[PDB]
Order: sequence, then structure tokens, then C-alpha cells
Amino acid sequence: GKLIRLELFNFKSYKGHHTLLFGDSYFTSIIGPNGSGKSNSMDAISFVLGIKSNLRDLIYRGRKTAWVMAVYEDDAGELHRWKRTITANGTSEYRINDRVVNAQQYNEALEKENILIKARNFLVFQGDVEAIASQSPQDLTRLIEQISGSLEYKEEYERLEEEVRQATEEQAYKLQRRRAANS
Amino acid sequence: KAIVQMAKILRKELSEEKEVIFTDVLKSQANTEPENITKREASRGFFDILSLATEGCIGLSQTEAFGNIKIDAKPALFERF
Amino acid sequence: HVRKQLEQTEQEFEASKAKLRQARESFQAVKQKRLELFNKAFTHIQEQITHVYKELTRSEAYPLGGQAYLDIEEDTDTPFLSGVKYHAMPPCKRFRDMEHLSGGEKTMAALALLFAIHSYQPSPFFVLDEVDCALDNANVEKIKKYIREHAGPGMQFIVISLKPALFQASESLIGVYRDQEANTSRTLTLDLRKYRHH
Amino acid sequence: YIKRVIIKGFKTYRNETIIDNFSPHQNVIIGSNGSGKSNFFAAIRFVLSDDYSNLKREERQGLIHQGSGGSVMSASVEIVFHDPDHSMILPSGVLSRGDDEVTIRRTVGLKKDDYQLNDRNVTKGDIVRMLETAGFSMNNPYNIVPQGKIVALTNAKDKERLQLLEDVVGAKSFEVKLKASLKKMEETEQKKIQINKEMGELNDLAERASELDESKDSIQDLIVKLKQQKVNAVDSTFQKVSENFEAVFERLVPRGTAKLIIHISVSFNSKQNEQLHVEQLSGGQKTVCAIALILAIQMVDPASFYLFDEIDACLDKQYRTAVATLLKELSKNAQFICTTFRTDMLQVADKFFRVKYECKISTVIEVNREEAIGFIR
Ligand SMILES: Nc1ncnc2c1ncn2[C@@H]1O[C@H](COP(=O)(O)OP(=O)(O)OP(O)(O)=S)[C@@H](O)[C@H]1O
Ligand SMILES: Nc1ncnc2c1ncn2[C@@H]1O[C@H](COP(=O)(O)OP(=O)(O)OP(O)(O)=S)[C@@H](O)[C@H]1O
Ligand SMILES: [Mg+2]
Ligand SMILES: [Mg+2]
Repeated sequence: GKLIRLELFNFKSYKGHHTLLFGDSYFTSIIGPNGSGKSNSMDAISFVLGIKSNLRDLIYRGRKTAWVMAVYEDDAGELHRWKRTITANGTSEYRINDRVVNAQQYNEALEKENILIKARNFLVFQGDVEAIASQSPQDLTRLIEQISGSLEYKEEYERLEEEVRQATEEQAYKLQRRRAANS
Repeated sequence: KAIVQMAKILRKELSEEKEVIFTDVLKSQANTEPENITKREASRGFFDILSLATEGCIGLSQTEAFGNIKIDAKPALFERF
Repeated sequence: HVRKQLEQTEQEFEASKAKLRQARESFQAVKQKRLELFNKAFTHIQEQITHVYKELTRSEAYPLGGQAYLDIEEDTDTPFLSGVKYHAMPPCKRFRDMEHLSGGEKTMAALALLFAIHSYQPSPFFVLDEVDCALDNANVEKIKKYIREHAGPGMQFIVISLKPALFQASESLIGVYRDQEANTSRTLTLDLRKYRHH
Repeated sequence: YIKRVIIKGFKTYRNETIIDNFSPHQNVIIGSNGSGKSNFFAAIRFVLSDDYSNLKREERQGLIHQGSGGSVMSASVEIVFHDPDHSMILPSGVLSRGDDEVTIRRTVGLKKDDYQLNDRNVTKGDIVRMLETAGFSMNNPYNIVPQGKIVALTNAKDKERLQLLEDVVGAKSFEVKLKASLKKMEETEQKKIQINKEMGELNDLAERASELDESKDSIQDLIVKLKQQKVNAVDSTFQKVSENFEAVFERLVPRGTAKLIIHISVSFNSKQNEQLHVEQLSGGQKTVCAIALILAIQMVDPASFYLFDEIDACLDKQYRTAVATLLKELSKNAQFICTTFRTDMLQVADKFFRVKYECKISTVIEVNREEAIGFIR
């Protein structure tokens, strides 16, 4: 499908209700001078889909609450309103189609339409090209381990590495003190 | 260079009228009918008015999705470009 | 007295060996799962990185473009534990060390790597920051010719850009200006299908 | 100040490449991505500064031209100055303002080839000795702005900026000398504690124990007094930096205030607003504050030639206009070699060089008014 629009309310620079309309356009560029909030709109895109990577810092400062809603239409034609809200105490409420949803079902509804935040395939941050141009081969292995979906089963891999290593080492010294008991 | 030209067209359109439509300034600058205006000119003028607006010299109003842009004058427009 | 001690130590040793086999075959199972899930993504990006770099480095003066490939240092049993080296060779250029490349050539290789990583699990949209602002006009025009040829149904492009050679060819503009007397950001939008080319 | 550069056999250059006739005011080198306009700066750094100090075979092969199997022998860069009075080591046939025999060709080979001093092979020490008395320094953080430094000073946190300020002061002559006395402290402690306890076993050795106790008192005296010297230098340099930064930022941005608060964080804004450090900033004003800090670092010790590889990355019309006007005002005292892609430092500069790209070799030409033609095509 495609993103129809974002609706922002008291997100970083945007005092009150603002609307970022994409419409029928499959190539829409965000322009403006420095300090204007283009990267704030990209951070609204990044935040409305569930990136945590200071959650009170996103509310607007003049000198209460904040929310951002992504409207997305799939291949059938139905809208999927995804609203994230920063409430008064620093907790984030998730809503799909005006219905309150927890974290895992929200990310499951995103992964249903091939939006994988856990892979982060589709966001290029300011300076990420210079970072990946200055990356190490281990950093690039980490990135392909990220996007492959195989960054999961990592802690299970290392845990069971320790399990089989303790098991074979205890087996070997079991053999040695067993022949010592036979001695 | 560019913003001075845009500033002159805005001082001219906003000297007589209280509000002016962006597409009228674009037709005035291109010196042709709107069907012949090109993407490079429209984008250049659009970015120029965003820059002029960010400095606090002009006002911008748009009330419909992909609708007309209404431009109004501020006092600071006639002393800083 | 020692014989039943011997058999009990032997059999709990055998039970430890049996749970060793349990954890070991479970380790080989999760290792094979991790290996296949890494290997299919590796094969996909290795086959697409060449085509995206040929699309990013060809022009009128050189129609075939450069060539790029990423590969395992030490392919023995676990490619996911070894490093991947990314070789990116522009037109008429060849090195032994990759960091001798330019700013624009590094930005081109980085953008080719990001576009080849992205089309493994293709998201319905793709958002780009100001990656164009370390580039000359020819590389910005090649970025525009790549994006205009790929933006469509199933792959939407939203770029944050300051270079007019890039955002002059978008399908619509979202112009964000900071209203300073109210201390807010504001948006305007413009349809670039109303205007002609050239 | 600097007069003409002669580059032969370097990384993307021909059999000999002469760039000449640039006035001591601001001069701009342009090209395209892959031309070598950042490799000319790596030809300048190869002689004057100390980036390429002592190199093994891979770094030498990175320097030497791999040009289609030809001229892989050597690389050489000569830089000619002009001065009414300039420092020197030995007279060596003093040319009339042609002091190039002192900044010698810097010949490197596949093996360790040692360069000369007008037909006499002479160590690097005499070169850095004459550049000592020429008002320069071979490890300054301002005379080299390479590709990726201003983006590094926009992602450096507060302690790394304080360490770069500490190397701007050069106050590790009060710190690593204090680290040598720290070596003295650890060895003296775990030696002479055992020495005085075995002397107290025997106890005229209590005299030796007493003056080693007063030697540890002397260690205390020197460490607290050199910490006093370190803070005495650092806060004076910071009192210079903070106000230079205030003046530079109020000249760049004519609508805001900018200080430094030492704990480094930079409390600034763009109008009558609050404080925001480098976590909560747009990339535009982040690179504005980074180049304002570096234009403050120049003002603690000004030199005669500077190198600006894309000092205005991707800012704005107003920010490039302000940086170009401030650099034109600053070019009344020193050379300002720069690199641009945008014409805001082309309408105000004086000399314009173009690096003509081919795909293995490159050469530099000089016309002045075809450059804005080359960028506003
Ligand atoms: N929570 C907040 N409340 C109010 N203002 C904020 C907040 N967070 C950030 N800002 C301001 O918004 C600015 C960021 O504006 P952006 O529009 O993101 O910059 P940008 O212009 O899009 O990126 P550049 O400059 O073009 S690379 C910061 O520099 C702050 O001045
Ligand atoms: N030993 C070498 N033999 C041949 N070519 C080399 C050698 N070392 C470097 N080069 C080339 O020299 C060039 C160095 O890049 P530069 O053009 O200096 O960067 P730049 O393009 O000037 O700066 P940008 O555009 O802002 S990234 C590249 O084209 C390298 O391939
Ligand atoms: Mg930004
Ligand atoms: Mg460069």
C-alpha cells in the first residue's frame, strides 16, 4: 500500500494539529530551510511505527500530551490508522482504528503489512550514509544480521553455546575423575 | 539574486492587494501562461517563499489539501530584502 | 560397595551425556536456523548489489557503470560470525584499499548498499534524509534518475532534501517553514504534476 | 603567503602538475566528485603537516600513483612561499623570496626513501625547526579540515570536545609529564614503602626513611601544583574561547546568543529562546556551531594558511552568505584555501582553480569566471 498522510499534534516542533499529506504522489520531497522540522517529520514517521531509540523530550516546548497518527492504505484499499500517544506520565498508548492496542499486537499489525521495525529496512537517518560508509566488516555483519531477521535467536545461540560447553567440559572432567575413582 | 527578485514581485503584488495567490506570483515571474511554467521554476519560487517566510518577513495561509496559497505582507518586508 | 557406586556414576554420567546430546542437537538446530536465515539474505543482497551499483554509476559518458560485491572473509562454517567486506569499484577505478575513494563515491556506494539492503524485505515506503548534500550535480542527477525510475506502487519515496536538482522532479512538494513569531513549524504542499518538464 | 604548488607522481596526478598565481587572500579550488580537490589538500598535508609521519608499505602504496602501470616510483610535492623575512636552517643559496629549498619536495618511494634539502639529504627535524620559527605548528587541529571532520564535531559528545580543547591548549605538557611523575609516584610508593618498613625493622636509616617521606611530600607538592598549572592554562584559554565563540556566532547569526558552559555543552538558540546543546539540534545549526567553535579555535592562535574542505556542507542561503562574508573579512590576515560546490564563496573570493577529472589522472587549471558558469549550468 502507501502512506496517505501523517497527523501530528504537539510533536516536537509542531504546535497543535498539523497534517503532512502524501496523497497519490509516489515521490514526495520534504523541503525547507534549516531548523524547520523536516527531520522532525521523519522522526514522526520513525516514532509512529514504534522506535524507542527521553520520551518526554518529544512534546512541544513553547517558550501536555502528544500524539501522531499514520494513515496507511493496503493493497485491498482499507485504511489502517496507527496512532501513538505520549500521555502525561511518560507512557505510550497505541491505537489502531480508534481501538487501544498493546505493544506486541501493534508490531504484529505492522509486520502483517511488511513494515518491519525490527529490521529497519526503510529509514535512512541523517548521517547514516556516512556511518555505513565508515562501517567495519563486523558492523556490516551486524547490519545484515539485523535486516535478515536473524538478530533474534542470538541470545539463545550464546546461551546454548554456554550450555553445551559446560556440558562437554563437565563430561570430560567426569571421565577423568571417573577413571580417578577407578584408580 | 533569486530572493531579491521574489522580494520585488511580492512588494509589487502586495503593494496593491492585501493578499496574493502564490500561483499568480509564479505566473508573473515566469512571464508566460501557467501551462508553460516548469517544475524548476515552481520549485525554486516555492523554496524561496519558504525561506522568506522563515525569516518572518511574509505570511502564508493554505486551507485545502494541495490548495491555493494565500500570501500576506508583514512590516519587515519593506526594509530587509 | 564400589560396584553400585560405579554404575550410578556411570549412569548419571550417561544422563549428563544424554542431556549433552539434547542441548547439542538443539544447538545445531538453532544454528542451522540462524545459518539459513542469514544465508538467504546474504545471497539476495549479493545478487542485487551489482545491479543497484550499475544503476547508480552508469551515465551518458559511461553506460555500463561500476561494479560492487560484498563477500565473506573466511567462509568455513559460520558466515554470520565472520566479517563481510564491501568492494565498490566505480568506472575506470580499481584499488586494493576501499577507503581511498572520494566523498561522492563513498556516498554512492553507501546509497547502493542501502537500496540493496532495503529490497530484501520491501517496505511499502522508503524515507531518506539529506544524503544528497555531499554530492556534485552529476551524482544528484543520477540519484534523481534512479529514484524517478523506481518510485511507484509498492515503493514510495519520501526524501528530505535541500538540493533543487533533486526535489525539482518530485511528484509533490511538502514545504516546511518555521513560523518564528508563534515558534512553530508549518507545512504547505504543492502538486508538481501541474507543471511541465524542461 | 603560499605561492605555487608542484605535484608530481602523487595519488591522482600526472608527470608534473604546477598550480601557480594565487594571491595571499582567499582562493577556492573546485571540481567534481572524484576529481582530486581533496587530494590536493592531501598533497599539501604531505609536506607541511605531520599526518604522514612514518609509513609502512601499504601507506606508501596508498600515496604513490597506481597509474596503469606507469610512474609507480615516487611522489613529490614542492610548495613555494613568498615573504619579506622568513626563517631558515642553513643559507643554501637564498633565492629572492623563493623559499622552496626549505619546504623540500618530500620524496617517498616503495622503500623508505629519504628526501633532501636542495641536493643534501636532511632530516625532518630541520624542516619542523624552520616551521617552528615560521609561526606554524605541525600538529594543529585547525590547519587541516579533512573530509569528515565537521561531521565528526557534530556527533562528538561533551568529553571528546573537552579533549579536543585540551589538545588545542596543548596542556598535556602539563598532563603526560604529570603522567610521568605518576609513573614516578607508583614506583616510588611500592618501592619505598617496603624500603622504610625494612628500615624500621633495622632502626642511621631512619634518615633515609625521613627524606623519602619528604620526597613523597615533594611528589604531593608537584602534583597539586601542576594540576594548578593545568587549570591555570585551561581556564584562561577557555576565557578566550568562550568570548571568541560569542563574537563569531553573533556575527554569523545576527539574531541569537551563544556561550560555552564548562562541566562541552553549548547553550545557544536563534532568538529569545532557551538553551539547547548538541543533542536537540537541527543539522544546520549543529554545523553552524561546529564551524563557529573551529573559528574560535583559530583565534586562540592564528596561522598564515588554512584549508577548508567543504566548510559549508549543505546549509542555506543565509548561512553560506554569512560564512562567506566572515571568511572574506578573515582573509585580510591569512591565506584561506577552500573548496566549494556552491557559488556563495565564489562571488566573494579572488582566485579559482578547477581540477579536471579523468579516470586515472588529473590536472589543475586556472580561469576565474567560468566557475559560476560551471555551477549554475
Ligand atoms: N521538543 C521540541 N520542542 C520544541 N522545539 C524542538 C523540540 N525538539 C527540537 N526542536 C527544535 O527543532 C529543531 C529541529 O528542526 P528540524 O526541522 O528537525 O531541522 P531540519 O531543518 O529539518 O534539518 P536540517 O537543518 O534541514 S539538516 C531543533 O534544532 C530545535 O530547535
Ligand atoms: N594510489 C592511487 N592511485 C590511483 N588513484 C588514486 C590513488 N589514491 C587515490 N586515488 C584516487 O584519488 C581520488 C581521491 O578522491 P578525491 O577526488 O580527492 O576526493 P574528492 O572527490 O576530491 O572529495 P569529495 O568529492 O568531496 S568526496 C579518487 O578518485 C581515488 O580513486
Ligand atoms: Mg535535518
Ligand atoms: Mg573530499
